Amino acid sequence: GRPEWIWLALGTALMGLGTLYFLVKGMGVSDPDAKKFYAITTLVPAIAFTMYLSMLLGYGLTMVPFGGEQNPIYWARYADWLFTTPLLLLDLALLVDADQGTILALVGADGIMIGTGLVGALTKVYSYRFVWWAISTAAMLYILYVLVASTFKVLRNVTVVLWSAYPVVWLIGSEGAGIVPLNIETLLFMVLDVSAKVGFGLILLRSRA
Amino acid sequence: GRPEWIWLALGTALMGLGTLYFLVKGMGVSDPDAKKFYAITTLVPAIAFTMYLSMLLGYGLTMVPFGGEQNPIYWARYADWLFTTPLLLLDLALLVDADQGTILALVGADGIMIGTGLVGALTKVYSYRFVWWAISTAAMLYILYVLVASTFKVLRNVTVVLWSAYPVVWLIGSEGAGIVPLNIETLLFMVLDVSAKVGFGLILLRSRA
Amino acid sequence: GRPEWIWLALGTALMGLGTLYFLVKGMGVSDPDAKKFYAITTLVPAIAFTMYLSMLLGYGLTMVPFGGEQNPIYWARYADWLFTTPLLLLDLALLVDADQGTILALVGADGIMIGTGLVGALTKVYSYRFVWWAISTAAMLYILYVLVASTFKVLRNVTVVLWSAYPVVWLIGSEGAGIVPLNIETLLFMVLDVSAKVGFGLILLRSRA
Ligand SMILES: *C/C=C(C)/C=C/C=C(C)/C=C/C1=C(C)CCCC1(C)C
Ligand SMILES: *C/C=C(C)/C=C/C=C(C)/C=C/C1=C(C)CCCC1(C)C
Ligand SMILES: *C/C=C(C)/C=C/C=C(C)/C=C/C1=C(C)CCCC1(C)C
Repeated sequence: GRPEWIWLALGTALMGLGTLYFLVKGMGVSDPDAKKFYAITTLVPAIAFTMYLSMLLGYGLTMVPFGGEQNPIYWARYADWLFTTPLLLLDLALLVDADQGTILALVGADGIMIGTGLVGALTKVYSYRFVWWAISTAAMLYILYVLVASTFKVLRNVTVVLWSAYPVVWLIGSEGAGIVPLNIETLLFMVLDVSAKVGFGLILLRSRA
Repeated sequence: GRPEWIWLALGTALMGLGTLYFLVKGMGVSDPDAKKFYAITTLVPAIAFTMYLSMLLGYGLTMVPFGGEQNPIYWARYADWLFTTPLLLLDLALLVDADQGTILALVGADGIMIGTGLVGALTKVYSYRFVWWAISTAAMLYILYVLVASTFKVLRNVTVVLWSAYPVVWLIGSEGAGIVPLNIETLLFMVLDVSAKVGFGLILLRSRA
Repeated sequence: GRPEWIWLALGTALMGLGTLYFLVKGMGVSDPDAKKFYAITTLVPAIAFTMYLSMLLGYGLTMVPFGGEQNPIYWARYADWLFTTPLLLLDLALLVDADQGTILALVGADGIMIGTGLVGALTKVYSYRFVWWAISTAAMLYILYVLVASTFKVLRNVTVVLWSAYPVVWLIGSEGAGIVPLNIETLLFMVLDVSAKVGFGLILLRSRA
């Protein structure tokens, strides 16, 4: 029915497959710390899966009215990003043994970043959508700012490159500028999410970090 | 007005009475740890009380449309379950001195379980309600999976038997199959909640755990 | 358009200015603990800023119907209070090195307090609004109940006097009794918020606590 349904079904299946591979490999962990990284890495695609399923089936999509049109917004992404992004940041934070001040700041910065994105996504006044997009980007640069060693650096670097693509997709997407159709927007985000999560997941859990 | 109002008023009063008994008995605690268990055990019926009051009075109930009918759904239960279930799991987790990996996994598993229940409760497509019910049940079996010693075992066992009744109520309830009228569904859930919370509460706080 | 817009623009700017002053002064912190207090103190006006911006522009305001009228409610305040109040309580809690039982209880008490305020704010049955206001006040007295030493005492005392003004504003405001117009209500709350946050912020971060 919806042309981006295939990307949605394809994200759901891939988040589904990542959760499981990780649940199974996670059996044989006595290490308190590896338990921490295994819990986080698996939870991320797990919550991700559920939200991809929500979007795939009509739940997780609304028509936000702006520009003289009702616009299809997939709100369910922010409900996923709300929990997964702080946890990915928790893997990195934990990985390099960061302090409370930093992890909290990182996680707090994360909250407002995804928190302003939702508002930008839901704002009925076209112009303002971009004001909120801006506050979100600034929170991101703060996180990228604040952001064993070898595997951390490779992960810190994967994070940086992948996350920075999100605001651009939002900006050019059907969410911002409206030049990129929802299709490829759902496709691009599906590629970002399975990498930032499953790719990130593998790199990490497969490592000796 | 609503026939299950009595169960709602009866749940509110009982959650009300459990919160208080616990607040008062909680006075005389110097123990850092007993403080932890006292804070959790009291918070649970406390948040519970507020949500029973919300449902009792019209707030906390919506008409979800499916099956060619508008259906009365008590969304307020998921707003309560969202916070109380992870805390009950926190009593057990803390009780047996579980690791970060486990408690997080438990709490993360909990979130999606109640998180998928809400979506199942709110899904307008009858068929899908059960797809989400299924993902929720699987998260539960994961928790029951992962799930001093004497009092833990009695508590672990109370949890297991009580929580497993919830999906069945949802499934046969006015939320799922629609064979059990809302009345007895509100009644059964009122009995599950006052046990999983007040009963659990007593067993625990009354113990030497 | 809205007469309280100036208070909203004036709160946004002031929360904006507090966040920044704190972000900049927060550069030169090697102390794990000062990092904790710097992360919290800055996050508070930061989340505050975003919610003042939300209210300033139409997002963050709804017409709740009661009394035979549709009433302008600024729901966005509860979305801010939800996160900032537990963090202000975290500064104090951390400041005096409180236990897990206490901080959790404090934070849990906080949640229901702001959590009942939102419901009171959203209740369509005029009479009930006050029932929920009451449960919220009781949670507050519980927090004020539970509530280096010199700077803690000055902060504990600032908290107490400022927070106690909130329920009265709500009660006499356009949210409760409806005797105080939204204008001065937005003005009074703007003064409470910039003090409880920026004032509190300065007192604390400027100190040797
Ligand atoms: C698994 C998903 C991840 C890591 C998602 C990350 C999303 C972002 C970093 C989004 C950022 C945005 C902005 C900076 C501006 C507003 C729009 C957003 C939410 C797309
Ligand atoms: C105090 C309340 C407690 C402990 C409530 C527990 C509720 C559950 C374990 C619910 C489980 C459900 C499913 C497994 C499937 C979807 C429907 C639910 C939410 C009833
Ligand atoms: C930065 C904001 C702060 C510290 C806000 C605090 C707000 C309160 C303490 C509000 C309390 C309320 C009641 C006790 C009853 C219901 C209405 C409220 C939410 C205004």
